[PDB]
Amino acid sequence: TFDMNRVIDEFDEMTRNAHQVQKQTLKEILLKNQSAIYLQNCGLNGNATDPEEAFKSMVPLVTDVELEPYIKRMVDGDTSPILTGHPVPAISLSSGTSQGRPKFIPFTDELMENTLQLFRTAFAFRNRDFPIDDNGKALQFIFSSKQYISTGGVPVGTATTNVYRNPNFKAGMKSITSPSCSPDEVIFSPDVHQALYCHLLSGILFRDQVQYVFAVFAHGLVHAFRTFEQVWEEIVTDIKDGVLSNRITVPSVRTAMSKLLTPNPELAETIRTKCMSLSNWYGLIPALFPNAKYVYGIMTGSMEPYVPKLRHYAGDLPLVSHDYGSSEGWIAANVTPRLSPEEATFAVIPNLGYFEFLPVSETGEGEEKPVGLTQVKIGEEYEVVITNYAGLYRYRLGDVVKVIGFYNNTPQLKFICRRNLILSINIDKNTERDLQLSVESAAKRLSEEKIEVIDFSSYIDVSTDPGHYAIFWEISGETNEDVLQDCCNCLDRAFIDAGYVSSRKCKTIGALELRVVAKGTFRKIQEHFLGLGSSAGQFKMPRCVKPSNAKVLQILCENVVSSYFSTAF
Amino acid sequence: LPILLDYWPSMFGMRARVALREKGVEFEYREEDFSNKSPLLLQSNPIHKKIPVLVHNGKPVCESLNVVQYVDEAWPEKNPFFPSDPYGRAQARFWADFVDKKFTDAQFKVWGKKGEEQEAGKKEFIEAVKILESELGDKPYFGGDSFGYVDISLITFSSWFQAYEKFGNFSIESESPKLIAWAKRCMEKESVSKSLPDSEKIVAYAAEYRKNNL
Amino acid sequence: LPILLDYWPSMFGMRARVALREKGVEFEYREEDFSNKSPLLLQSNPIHKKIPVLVHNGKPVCESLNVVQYVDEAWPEKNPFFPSDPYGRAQARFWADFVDKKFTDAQFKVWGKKGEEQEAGKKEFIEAVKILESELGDKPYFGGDSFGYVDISLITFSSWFQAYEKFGNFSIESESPKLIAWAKRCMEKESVSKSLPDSEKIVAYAAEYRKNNL
Ligand SMILES: Nc1ncnc2c1ncn2[C@@H]1O[C@H](COP(=O)(O)OP(=O)(O)OP(=O)(O)O)[C@@H](O)[C@H]1O
Ligand SMILES: N[C@@H](CCC(=O)N[C@@H](CS)C(=O)NCC(=O)O)C(=O)O
Ligand SMILES: N[C@@H](CCC(=O)N[C@@H](CS)C(=O)NCC(=O)O)C(=O)O
Ligand SMILES: CC/C=C\C[C@H]1C(=O)CC[C@@H]1CC(=O)O
Ligand SMILES: CC(C)[C@H](N)C(=O)O
Repeated sequence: TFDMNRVIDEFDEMTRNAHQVQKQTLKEILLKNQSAIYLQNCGLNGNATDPEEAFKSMVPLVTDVELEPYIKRMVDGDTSPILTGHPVPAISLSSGTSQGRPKFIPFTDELMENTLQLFRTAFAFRNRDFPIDDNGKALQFIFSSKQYISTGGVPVGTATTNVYRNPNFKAGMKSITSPSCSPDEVIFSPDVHQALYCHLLSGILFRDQVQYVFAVFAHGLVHAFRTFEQVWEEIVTDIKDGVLSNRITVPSVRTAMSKLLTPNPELAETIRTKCMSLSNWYGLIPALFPNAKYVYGIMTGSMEPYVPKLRHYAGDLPLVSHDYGSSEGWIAANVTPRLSPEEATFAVIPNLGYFEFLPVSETGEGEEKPVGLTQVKIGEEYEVVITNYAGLYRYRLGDVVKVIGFYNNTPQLKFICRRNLILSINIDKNTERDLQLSVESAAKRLSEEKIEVIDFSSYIDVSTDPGHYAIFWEISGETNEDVLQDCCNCLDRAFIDAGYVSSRKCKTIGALELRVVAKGTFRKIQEHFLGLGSSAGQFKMPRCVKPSNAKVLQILCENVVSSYFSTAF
Repeated sequence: LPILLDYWPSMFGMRARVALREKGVEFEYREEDFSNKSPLLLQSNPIHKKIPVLVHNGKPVCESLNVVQYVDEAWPEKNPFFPSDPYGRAQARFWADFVDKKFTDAQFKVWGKKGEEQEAGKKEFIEAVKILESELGDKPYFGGDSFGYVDISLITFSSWFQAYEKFGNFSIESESPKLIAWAKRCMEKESVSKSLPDSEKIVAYAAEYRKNNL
Repeated sequence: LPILLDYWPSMFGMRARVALREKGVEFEYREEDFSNKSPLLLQSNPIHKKIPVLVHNGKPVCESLNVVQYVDEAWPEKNPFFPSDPYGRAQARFWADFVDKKFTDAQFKVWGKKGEEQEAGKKEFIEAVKILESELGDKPYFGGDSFGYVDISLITFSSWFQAYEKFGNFSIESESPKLIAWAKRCMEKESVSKSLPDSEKIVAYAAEYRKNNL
């Protein structure tokens, strides 16, 4: 049960018990997992009396390529358990690449526990700093409308959907969040771009009780408002006659909205009057929700450039930065949210995993062995190494963070990172230049509509005979199918090399499938990744999916705003 | 500075703009109110009073295909649209004539007229896109191994494809896809990616034309 | 030897004959029966099935003007049809199109039609001859210092001047002695002295057409 003083006290005690909680976290992880085959090769049995020393001296550090076959083994029809253990209810992918190709990570209910708790504690601390009304609501441009099933009959999933479609998400989050404005079905509509239009609409719908504007990122908040700049008049049109724009075609969301609409002409006068009064839309969020105490999101590192466009949208509204972590592991929580983003730092929560840090203190890089969490050094930069229930044991994520200070006995971390970058040679290509060029060539057919393509991705489906390619696209608006089918043909025709030619013309590699996705999918990928526990170097989103990338993969299927098999060929 | 007398939805004006931009010229565009054909235009073509009109050396150059080959001959050092051989040139011109006749009239029928006229125009454009699809065969373009003369000539029709798809209530891609397909391929050239207006607007123009004449 | 698929009374066909004779190319003439078109006409032009068609190098060239430009392009060694400059050929193409369309339309309305359209067509023909006469300013030929491109395009209609004089009941010599006489100058050339069939034959033929269709 969410309360303020008790959780923060427990949190304080816990953070002073940081070393103990961490070591015990190791113990619970392994007592849970004495059986991992990865461990047999390391020599583990557990218990004993030199356990942490044993794990640190016996278990080798690992990369995405090495972990790839094993979790891959878990996903593809070999529903079997390996790096952690149990066949997991979902699987991930990781930003940056694994030799240009995809990386999988296990999901278990523990991560959900970590989820409710970090949100619970952080909400208590922020509600401490930005006290809300207990009967209001909030603008969450949150989505999780998609779920794919791995080729093995196993669910593979993004952080979001796994959270939101989880059996415990609603009851658990009921107490620590102001109620969502959108029906869950709108949140899970098969059309999140139309649903985003709906989200803007729903949040805007209960403004007086609305306590905060939420997106995990500045990128999302910014995208939402530049979009509002585009569509406010349309929004007036849809809301007024009690009839939504013909732009929305999916019957579930449309049905829900119809459950939500009756003709109301006066208010239009209002919105048009205020919306024309602003100066280049500076300070819109306080305008829409005049009593919001804050704009909530990840504002540091690579999100820093979008904080200003957002700041412009947010005006003088205080900007509060969100915490640090992911399905690959939770790291830190901001417990002093009132700090501005440039100076914002997030403190680590100790039972979400067992963490180690490699210092960059030698030159570039440097052969120093990992030192303990509270043994880390003030003002210096280290790379986060993770051990948790996510198939990650002493895993090198590849990101650098700096310790600004300490909250009691637990450290305060800072992120000036962007990309976990060095690259390697791929196979989900079709040179990255070829693929980018592909979307570029097909997308201008969209550009004929004043729409620009904001993002894209792909997938290789080999459960099918013959196997086929799937191209994923994020665009600025709802459009007609004929142009989209044409696009799929262009992507196909953009793979200019002689090889692809040989295949699809031969049909031994099946017709490429353009399953067009909705707004916020790639925003979802970005939003997960930067928050991911390590350090902001989490933004080179992998472009095409070999059956070993899952974050994009869950967000693959359900919002097929449309999905097709080429009528050409 | 080359001065072009152009019309926003002119597939022909587009032939001119695409041709010049394809080549590498910096030029000026002037939109025309055909209700008030401008004084330089009334002197460019005092009888046809039609565009596109490129003016060079104070000499009016008229007709779209004429204008594009004008484009070729005006700067013969970098981007040629024809191949080296006379026969290849003959093939390209041949196909140019092709785009200009049954194809243009058939589309004109599909988005400008309805009913009895409409169906005839519809089987006409599907037939044209078919022969078209056959001759495209495999080439990235049409008039040479790279971006060609005719490439310029029929690419500009591909922003109206949307209008044809809707009033026609068809889908010209399932019957002949490699064509529109080749079209959004051809959109990646900066020549047409900046010369051609939006299709929703073009559709709307077709819609205005239709609303005016029922 | 190059094979020309042609029709003896067809002016456009005469255009093709004119280009080859003006040049010095030696060829074999072929008469088609559009009632029973030969497999060569069907295999060269599977779409239009029209004439003329020139098979040179085992490669077919369809359409009359397209053929003329094919002839000038194939044989750029002795008698050049176009001027050197882009703009001169440009004007030539502009004019070839004009004679090809409105002039051909008006004349066709003169010989193949009756009543109001014939009168309209007559007014159109006399104004068109007026525009031709004016464009030349008073020029001996049309496409170069010697016999030119659209000279070739228009001259074949000189074999039909008699047909128009008779059916349209107009004197294109009393009203434009310069154009008819332009033709009669061109008549001293074998390209016109041997390719354009006797005006008597054409006159009887167009009249005979008038007999067949109502
Ligand atoms: N940063 C984060 N954002 C959202 N959910 C997170 C995050 N970190 C952990 N989770 C949680 O992980 C659990 C679900 O995400 P999840 O673990 O399913 O996906 P997964 O299959 O491991 O891999 P991934 O999220 O990286 O695709 C949820 O409880 C979820 O809250
Ligand atoms: N073949 C011509 C066709 C041009 C044409 O018909 N243009 C129309 C535009 S639809 C025009 O200018 N019409 C004059 C008018 O309608 O005012 C070309 O390529 O320019
Ligand atoms: N552009 C073509 C069109 C001319 C045309 O239709 N010509 C007539 C010959 S006079 C023809 O070939 N008719 C075909 C038929 O009789 O069906 C040309 O100039 O030859
Ligand atoms: C415990 C947090 C559960 C989900 C967290 C997600 C939000 O809803 C805010 C972003 C956050 C992602 C992140 O910080 O890693
Ligand atoms: C909770 C959520 C939005 C998560 N950060 C993601 O994008 O996957």
